[PDB]
This record gives sequence, C-alpha cells and structure tokens, in this order.
Amino acid sequence: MMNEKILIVDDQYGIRILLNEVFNKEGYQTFQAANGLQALDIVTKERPDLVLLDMKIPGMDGIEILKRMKVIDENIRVIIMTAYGELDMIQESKELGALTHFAKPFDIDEIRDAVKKYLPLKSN
Repeated sequence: MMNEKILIVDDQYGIRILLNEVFNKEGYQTFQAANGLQALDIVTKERPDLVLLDMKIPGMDGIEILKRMKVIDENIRVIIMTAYGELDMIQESKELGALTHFAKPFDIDEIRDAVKKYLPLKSN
C-alpha cells in the first residue's frame, strides 16, 4: 500500500470526465488515453495497477491490449468495460488478467465501490 496510478483508456468523450473527477477527489491519480498504444505508453511511464479498457472504442478490440499488459506483469489489475450482459470474451478475459468487466450505462457508485474494494486508498 503506497501508490495509486490509474489509466482510463477510451476514445468516447464524457466518461473520461466522470472517472476523472470521481477518482480525482476520492484520492486516485487516473490518466486518460485512447488507442491501446497510448494506454501502454502511460502504463510504461506510470505503471498503474488499475487499467480500464473500453471495448467500445471505434478502432480495434482492447482484448489484445490486455494480453500485452499481463505479459508485462501478471500482477497488473486491468478492468474492462463492455456490454453488461452478452459476455463476449469477458468471462475468459479476467481469467487471463482482468479483475471484472463493467459496462454502460454504469453507476459511479459500483465503480468507486469495486475500485475502492480492489486497491487500498486513504479512507476514514
């Protein structure tokens, strides 16, 4: 316990400001990205333990991005965000290296709850 680097990977604007302000006051230094390529760049200059991959990006599937994250360090918690039902490679995704897979529309309460339950942060 002694760090809090998060990386929000996504292109659609809007949610990037929700996870930012929320993880901003809560006490988390999250960043912003888009193409998996960038997510890796910041992951190498920051090496965050929480990586959010949005499969709703208009370009490619982050599925491969994760494979690269775990390959670097199996001790890297990387969450995902896609359909909240049709499990398309979501059940196996975690098996490789993905805590859980949120979806949209999601609730800032369930997001700050799981994250706060995963990584430890100044509380009380």
